[PDB]
Amino acid sequence: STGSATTTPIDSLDDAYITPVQIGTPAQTLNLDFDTGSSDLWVFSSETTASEVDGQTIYTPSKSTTAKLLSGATWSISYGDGSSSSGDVYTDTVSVGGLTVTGQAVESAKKVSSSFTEDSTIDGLLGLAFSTLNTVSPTQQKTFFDNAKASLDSPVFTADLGYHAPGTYNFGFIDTTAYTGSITYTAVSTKQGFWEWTSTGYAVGSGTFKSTSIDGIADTGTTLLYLPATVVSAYWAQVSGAKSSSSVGGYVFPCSATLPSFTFGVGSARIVIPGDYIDFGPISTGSSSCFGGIQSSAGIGINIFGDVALKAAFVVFNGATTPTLGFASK
Repeated sequence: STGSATTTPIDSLDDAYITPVQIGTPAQTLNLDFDTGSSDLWVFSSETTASEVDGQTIYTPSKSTTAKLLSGATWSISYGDGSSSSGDVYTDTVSVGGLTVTGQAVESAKKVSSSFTEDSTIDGLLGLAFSTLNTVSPTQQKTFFDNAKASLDSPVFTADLGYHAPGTYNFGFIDTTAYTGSITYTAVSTKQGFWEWTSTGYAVGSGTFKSTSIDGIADTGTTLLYLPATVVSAYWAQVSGAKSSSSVGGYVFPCSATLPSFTFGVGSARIVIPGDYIDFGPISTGSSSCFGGIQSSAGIGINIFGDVALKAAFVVFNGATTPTLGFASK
């Protein structure tokens, strides 16, 4: 089997991407944030505290003939941005782009933090990291991909995120028309439960490539590119007037600037992030200070190849017995 679904930016900045997901019988379609940095499929639901719902579409298990309470199971998750959610668990039929999993754990939120409530466009998350990170207790649950894997034509999924445009998540096949040149594969460590890999270096604009190992995670659920302070300083030094602002929470730059590109290495291959992808616009409405899309990972504890990086590539998440990651230009 295979599946193919379009993923759409939630706003004009590509802050996140939503993908329609069919849950239950008859189908309830919710727009979920596919997150290769976590491993829970959770949804706004008929159980979510009413004051914490503001415009989201909810899953109502009582209206699904295939829903079953997973008795005694609870979940609770905290994300890198400080947001969180928790609740109980149903199993139900879940389909993505024509690919169906029966008996998928659907984590029903009883509580969500303010960031989720305030984002009316995201009805929940669909985790695509390794199932070892799944938070369901006392019986850990598998991700949608892990459940689907044995049925897939090939044990892979691909992320093809757009810049200010829709893109695609495919399951079970590699669309050879969706990228240019060849795909370069690189080793993955699953030791922390992430799609963790080591970039071979970077360049700023038209500058020379610096060969240096940068361990980080491929994370579709993180907006920006978070890299070591040395690398980030080297980038922003090439933008007149750019500075790190503790009051704003990162690097800002004059909105009048033209940003240089940023290149990262994948083995001997190179992925170029155009300068425009690094512009996250005014820090507040009408400001002439703009927020940067490359930020320091210092104090996160891990480097994160988030959407800024991933959307510059066609990315293969190879879930074979020995997982790997592939990157191609597009």
